[PDB]
Amino acid sequence: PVQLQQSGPELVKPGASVRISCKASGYTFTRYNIHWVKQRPGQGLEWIGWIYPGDGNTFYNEKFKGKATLTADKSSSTAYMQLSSLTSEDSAVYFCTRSYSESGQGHAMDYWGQGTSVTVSSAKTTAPSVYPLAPVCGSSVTLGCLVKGYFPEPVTLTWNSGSLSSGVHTFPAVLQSDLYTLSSSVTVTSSTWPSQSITCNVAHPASSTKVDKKIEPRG
Amino acid sequence: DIVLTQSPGSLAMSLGQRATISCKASQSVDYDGDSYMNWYQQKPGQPPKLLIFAASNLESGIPARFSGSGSGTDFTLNIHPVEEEDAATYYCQQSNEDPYTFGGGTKLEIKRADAAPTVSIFPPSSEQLTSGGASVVCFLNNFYPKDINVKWKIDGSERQNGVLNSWTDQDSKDSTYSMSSTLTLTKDEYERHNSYTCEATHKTSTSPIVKSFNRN
Repeated sequence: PVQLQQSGPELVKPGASVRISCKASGYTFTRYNIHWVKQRPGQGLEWIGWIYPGDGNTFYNEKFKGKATLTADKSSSTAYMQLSSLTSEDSAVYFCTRSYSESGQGHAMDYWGQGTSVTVSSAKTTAPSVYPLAPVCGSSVTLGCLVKGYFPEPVTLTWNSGSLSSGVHTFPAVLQSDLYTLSSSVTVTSSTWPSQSITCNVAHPASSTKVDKKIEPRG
Repeated sequence: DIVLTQSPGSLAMSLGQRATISCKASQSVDYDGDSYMNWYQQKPGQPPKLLIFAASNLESGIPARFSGSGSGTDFTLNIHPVEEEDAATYYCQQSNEDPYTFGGGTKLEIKRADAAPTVSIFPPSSEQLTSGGASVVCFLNNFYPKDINVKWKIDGSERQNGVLNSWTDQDSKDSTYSMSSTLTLTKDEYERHNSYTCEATHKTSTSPIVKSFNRN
C-alpha cells in the first residue's frame, strides 16, 4: 500500500528554519511527483510546490519562492521541505502528497501524509497540570479531566488506557494565559461509577509529561 | 492563477438527502480532452482524502454516493445518500495550471433531530485550589442544533470575564455537537462567592437549562 509518513510536530523560534520529512513506501519513489500543501489553523489549503524525485526537478509556487526548498533522498525514499525565515504566521500544518501520473487521472493528489504541525513561537515548552473533575459533592454520571497550561500542542488523553472510548468528549484546546488548556468528559451509567475505577491518562510528549489521574468522589 | 470559488460556503442537509457543492473556476481547468478538476474530503484532524479525479471519476475505495460533473469553468460535486460520516469540509482543486489551486472549501453539516444538551457542572478540583487556581467547568454534551448560549452566574450575578469556550466538531456518528465552558478565577476570587451557576439557552427549551452548586 502507498503510505507517506511525515515527521512529528515541531516547535521553532521565529526567524529560524525548519526541515520536515516525508518518507514514502509501497510505490516506486522515483516515478511520481511529491506535492506539499499548507493549511493554517482554521483555514483552507494552499499549494506550495512539487518535486520529482526521479531527476530532482522542482517547481515552486510564486508566493513560496525564497522561503521553501524541496529536496528528495533516493537512497531512503524520503522527500524534504525546508522553510526559512519562519514567521508566527507560518504556523500551520504542512502535508506531503503524491499525485496521479497517468493520462485522464486529473493529476489528483491521491495519497496524503498525516501532516506535520509547525508552531512558530518563542514561548517555552511547558508541562500542564492535570486535574480530576468529580461531580458536585440520575441514570448516568459524567466525569471530567482538565489539562491546564501546556505548550506547544499536542496532548493525548484517554480514559482507562483507551479502553473506555464511548461516551467520551475531548474538546479542542483553547489559548489561556499564553498556554493551552483542554478538558475531556466521560459519561457512564450511574451504577458503574463510584464503584468501578475510572482514570484519565494524559501525555504531553513535548514536555515528557505522562500522568494518570483516577477520578475519586468528592468529600 | 486559476481561482476556484465554491458555493455554498456552508451547507446543512438532512440524513439521506442529496448535497450539491458547486465550484466555479476563473479560467478553464479542462485541457484538450482531459480535465484537471479534483474533489477532496477533509475531516477534522485529518489530511484531505481524494474523492473525485478528472471532474467525474470516482476514486478507488470511495463509495459511489459521491459523484462529480461539469467541464470548463463550472463543476459540481454531489453526495447522494448523505450519511452521518460525511460531516466534513469539501474542497475542489485544479491541476491544470501551475500553481495548483484549491477552492475555499464547503463545510457540510448533517441535519438531525433536535436534542437538548446534557449539562454537568464541576467545582474546582482540590489539587487546582492548592495550585492557586479555580476553574469551574461546565459540559454541555450531545445537543443539536449547534447554536447554544452559555451564561455564567456567580451569586446570581452574570459573569463574562474569565470564560473560555470550546466546541467539538459535529460527531461523525450521531451528528450532535458538544461544548465545554470554563470559568477560570483565582482561588481568592473563587472563595469570595458561594453560588456558581452554568446556564444553557438552547432551542429545545423555552427556559434555560440550569446547573448550579454552592461552594459550601
